[PDB]
Amino acid sequence: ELPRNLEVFNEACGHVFGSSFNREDNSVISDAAAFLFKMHTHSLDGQEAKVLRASEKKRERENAKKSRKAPEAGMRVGRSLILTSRWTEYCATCVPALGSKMKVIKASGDAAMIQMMKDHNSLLRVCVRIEVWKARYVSLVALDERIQTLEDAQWFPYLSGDSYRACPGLVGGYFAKKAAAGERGKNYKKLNQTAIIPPPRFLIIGHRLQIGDQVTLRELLASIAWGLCDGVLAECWSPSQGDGSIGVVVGLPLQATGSCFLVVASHGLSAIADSRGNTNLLEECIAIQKQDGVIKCKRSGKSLYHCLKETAG
Amino acid sequence: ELPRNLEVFNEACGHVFGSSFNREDNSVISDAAAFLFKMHTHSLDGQEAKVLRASEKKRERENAKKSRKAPEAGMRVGRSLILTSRWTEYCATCVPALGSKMKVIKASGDAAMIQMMKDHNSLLRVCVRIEVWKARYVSLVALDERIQTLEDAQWFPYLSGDSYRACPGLVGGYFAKKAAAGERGKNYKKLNQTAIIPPPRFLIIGHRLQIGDQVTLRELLASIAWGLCDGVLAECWSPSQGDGSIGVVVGLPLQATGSCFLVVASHGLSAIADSRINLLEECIAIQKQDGVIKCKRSGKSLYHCLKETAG
Amino acid sequence: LPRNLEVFNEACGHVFGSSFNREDNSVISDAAAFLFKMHTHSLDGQEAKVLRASEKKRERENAKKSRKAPEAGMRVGRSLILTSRWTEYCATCVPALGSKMKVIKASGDAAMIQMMKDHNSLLRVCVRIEVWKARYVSLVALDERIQTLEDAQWFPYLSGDSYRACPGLVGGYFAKKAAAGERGKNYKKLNQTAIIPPPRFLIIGHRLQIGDQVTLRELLASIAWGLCDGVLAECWSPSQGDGSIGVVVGLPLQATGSCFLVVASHGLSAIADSRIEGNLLEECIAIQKQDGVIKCKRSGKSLYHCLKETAG
Amino acid sequence: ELPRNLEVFNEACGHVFGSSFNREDNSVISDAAAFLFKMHTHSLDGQEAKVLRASEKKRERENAKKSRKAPEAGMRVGRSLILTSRWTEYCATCVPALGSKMKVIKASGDAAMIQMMKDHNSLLRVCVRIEVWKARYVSLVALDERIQTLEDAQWFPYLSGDSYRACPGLVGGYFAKKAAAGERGKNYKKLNQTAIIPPPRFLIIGHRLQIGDQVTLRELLASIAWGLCDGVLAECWSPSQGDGSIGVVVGLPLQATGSCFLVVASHGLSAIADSRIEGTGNTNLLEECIAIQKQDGVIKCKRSGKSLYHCLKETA
DNA sequence: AAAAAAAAAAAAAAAAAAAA
DNA sequence: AAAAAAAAAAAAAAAAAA
Repeated sequence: ELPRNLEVFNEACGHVFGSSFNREDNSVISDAAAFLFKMHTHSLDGQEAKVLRASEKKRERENAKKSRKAPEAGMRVGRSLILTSRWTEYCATCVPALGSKMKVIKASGDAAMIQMMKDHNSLLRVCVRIEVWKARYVSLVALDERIQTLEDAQWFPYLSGDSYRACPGLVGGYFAKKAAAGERGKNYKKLNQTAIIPPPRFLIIGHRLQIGDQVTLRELLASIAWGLCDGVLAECWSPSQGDGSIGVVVGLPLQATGSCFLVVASHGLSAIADSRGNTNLLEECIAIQKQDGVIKCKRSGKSLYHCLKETAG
Repeated sequence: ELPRNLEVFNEACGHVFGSSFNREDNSVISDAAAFLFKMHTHSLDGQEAKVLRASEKKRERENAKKSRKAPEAGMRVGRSLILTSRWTEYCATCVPALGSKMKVIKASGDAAMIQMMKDHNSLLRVCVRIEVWKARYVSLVALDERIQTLEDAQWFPYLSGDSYRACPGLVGGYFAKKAAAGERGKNYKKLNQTAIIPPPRFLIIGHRLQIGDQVTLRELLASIAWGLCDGVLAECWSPSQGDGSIGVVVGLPLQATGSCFLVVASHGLSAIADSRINLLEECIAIQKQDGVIKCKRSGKSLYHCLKETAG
Repeated sequence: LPRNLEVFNEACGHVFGSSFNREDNSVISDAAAFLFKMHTHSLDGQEAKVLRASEKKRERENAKKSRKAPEAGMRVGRSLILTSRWTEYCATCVPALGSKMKVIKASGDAAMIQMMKDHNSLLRVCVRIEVWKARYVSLVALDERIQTLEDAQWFPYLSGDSYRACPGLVGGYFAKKAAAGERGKNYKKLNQTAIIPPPRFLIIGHRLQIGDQVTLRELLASIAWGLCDGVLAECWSPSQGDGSIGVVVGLPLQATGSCFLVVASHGLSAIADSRIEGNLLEECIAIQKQDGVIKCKRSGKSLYHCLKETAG
Repeated sequence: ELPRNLEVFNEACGHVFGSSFNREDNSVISDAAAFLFKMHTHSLDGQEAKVLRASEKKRERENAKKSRKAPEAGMRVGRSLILTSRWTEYCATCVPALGSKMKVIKASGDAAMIQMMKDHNSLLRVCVRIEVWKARYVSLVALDERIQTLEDAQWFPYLSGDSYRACPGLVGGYFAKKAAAGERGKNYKKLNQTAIIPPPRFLIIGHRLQIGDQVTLRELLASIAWGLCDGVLAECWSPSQGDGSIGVVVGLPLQATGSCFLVVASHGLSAIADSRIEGTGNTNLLEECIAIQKQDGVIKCKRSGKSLYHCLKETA
């Protein structure tokens, strides 16, 4: 009925949170996904330490983490999630042992082990996507102090190393900065900061975001952009005739590509980083694909977070 | 009627330095503050050894410090401070034992011990504020060699770990950099290199800095900024009749809003450094007796401005 | 004509019959590419590159070897048709896979040595033609590998054989590696903008010169590429009704270029350019004309964008 | 008679190059030092391969290196250096095995092994210094294409990873770039680009560069600066009364102390990486000074405003 | 505000520790 | 000048690699 990824995510969430997992709230799904991701990187207290090439301080931190008691059952997580007594069984069963690699499992040849590893990787990917989406949603109302210049804002979102490894094409941060600065291999992916990510309640059902869906302005905006993208993207929403909290998606932005403006030095010339302004820099236009067709909407010239705050005024 | 914070420091300084402690000389107050800070941090000779996890060299240094003869009455600390015979009693009775933690003091329930611990903590905060002000004052005429590039200049003042542990919001340095390069949370504080610190002679008596109070140019400049800040801040000081190295404050700069107005390039649009928006035309907001005014930046560091205007 | 061009002309004739037009850039480029593939044993039914090939590479080489070879009359490009003689040529002139000049020299066979030298010259000519075609293509559509000036510095990006044949002109990954290798007498500096006559001029030894009828795109490709400065367009003047034909009025200098930086040291201030001391869009290029060198102000836009705007 | 480092370098060069090692030429000493460095890093053909964490291409390259025959006795290196028949014995004896670490040897406790490891470390450092000096000397007459902007020139000289590991305080390149960009630990060292490196003929003798020494202009300049440094440094040379090709050193430049023209942002203002440049002035830039310590005393010499390489070319 | 908690008597170059 | 060597055929998601 559903692909492997969504099926495994639903199974894991149901097993670990029992009946307390709501399937129609973005925050609850996000909390469940974040908790599950924590459960799969060997980061929770009482899990195997990371000491392969750990510095003395890292050795101490990992030893302290290992010594500390693991989370107990019946524990409240997030706002409306309560662990079930059988979460330990799922953790012991479906969680690969620390250091597990696909090469070793394939050499062993165990079909069950291979399937469990595939499910683990798929759940990692789905939870990383949900966590990036929730990061976008948070940035729509609460600015991050770390981001202070376009040079820093270029690497948003800031996420842990395992998050970068799972989805290098979507997750930025320190690891993405190092990868971009270092040698670029065959597996290098450029940080597609504004990739489309369906909301949590759709990302676990497979219903791809599209026109006609009934969604809130904040959730749609965090899906298609983040806190510091231009406010013109707000045009992609239309309030409904009812309460107005949940509207309808009318159109989605289109990703422009190409058209480099560099001019390499030759015959005694000097390089030009950008050939280009004020009039076009301010107004500008963005291509929004609607049901009727593509429309060029002039950019509002302001941050999305500022636009949302002003509208809330 | 001074707050307990300043009362504790005044009493300690009196007990430790007799009449030699002048409450009107900034250098003397600073020397006494540093002395009290090193005493209450267990760094004076003959004090307990920091050998909880000391390395070989650090273990040897701590053992030598413990073995070394402790300071005696009549010792000269600075230029115009002399220890008294009561300093030994003050250290024995007021300084908490090495490694003492407020958890154990609260668990014991002794009200006197809790009061002593609170007094020690407040005294450390006061002495750290005074030390930060002294670092700002010194850097107005002689810059730290560790400051070579904007990255290094972003972390002034460079004070030891204990100082940062006392007032995280003011002291920069290696520990501030480490905290910056580590985890962040509610308990995390931001280094405010230009947070207003009243001068020592004004700090220990509770007098807040305000327009119209007699101060020196260096005093105000260190009390509102440091050596490498834009020279425009010098406008906050105006000499009196005949100057005489003493003037008056005419304003106090306002702080910058932390709101970020960036708009990152996306979907083909062009990135904007400031949605609201020349470099030498920027203005600072000064709160004067009348109201807020805008003063154009000078473009030169206070250190260089003082060097050039010295003669 | 020099043997370097004579070998290419003879091979092209023997392979393509009379269909090999010698006055069209596209036809010559297609023929050169086909000959380069033939002499690299990259065609169907040719040898297999299995010295150290990995499992998948080994399998693909085996499949290519087993795959049927091209037959006479095959249509290559748009206006080139193979001749039955080509096989014989491919049987004789093409060196066996893995043959090294050391073994040929040790053998002492004069015929084999001459064949190897002819093969090397043919490879050099084919690589030059491929570089010109790459510039021509880049003049309309840009490769995505070039996003920053650092990546643009190594254009064109060609295989290792291309760099080996003509290290002076070809760049790519192998040129990047050689830059980090070491410096010596054999070391040749990359010249991204060397004057290469169009294929219709190269195979006949028609060195580009002022007064030669050439298309604007032809001249731009032969003396520049897509991302160069648009001011180079000053070197071409149209004719009656243009009609994609004009004339060369001048050529840019060979563009040696020296670095005039002065890095800060011992407290002195860094200088980004020694000459400028005492404006970014005011820079000018030197063009040698029939009369003398002239300074032409830069346009500030890449040649690609200039051409795109001119088209529409 | 001489420190440990110079003694071990002389011993190694004498053992490896026999009597063909000319002790009074810069180029010959540089070639010998570079060859010793390559031998001691296990990069000569016929030495252990580096495969601990090697990528497939690196594995192939190292396997090819291992398979190839090692250099034979009498092979010509550089210009006037010929290997002796006993170089293989020295390479096998004095070169620590690939992956050798000082911790393992210290745990073993073998005095001979510890001494050999210390000698290898010292020779690595001396050869790195010689090769850095030679890179400078080459930059005085042959520009580098890699250096197109001040950002790139900030990392000169470029050298291999082991070269950076041996002498982080002088060697730049990719590895210094990575260290600076990444976390800065307790062992981090800034690139002292223009440190004073006595010529290789003195660097192997211990005669520190100082006033009164007879040296060429090119060698002295490469010792106290590199290709793109300011031209005023040429004032540190005084042509002799004879031919004038080879002169004497009068004074050495002093690493400036006091230039802190930064202006950090505060109260909404913006940082200034350098006051003079942002001042939009040229008068100061043409009237700078450099503090040359001479025999009589310190002197302030006005900067010539042109690259050292260009000044050398124009003089010739 | 309450809580929690490394050659300018004392800040470059070379050495022993650590390790394109 | 020589030697040494979703615009029949260019993003998103999956199985390979990590």
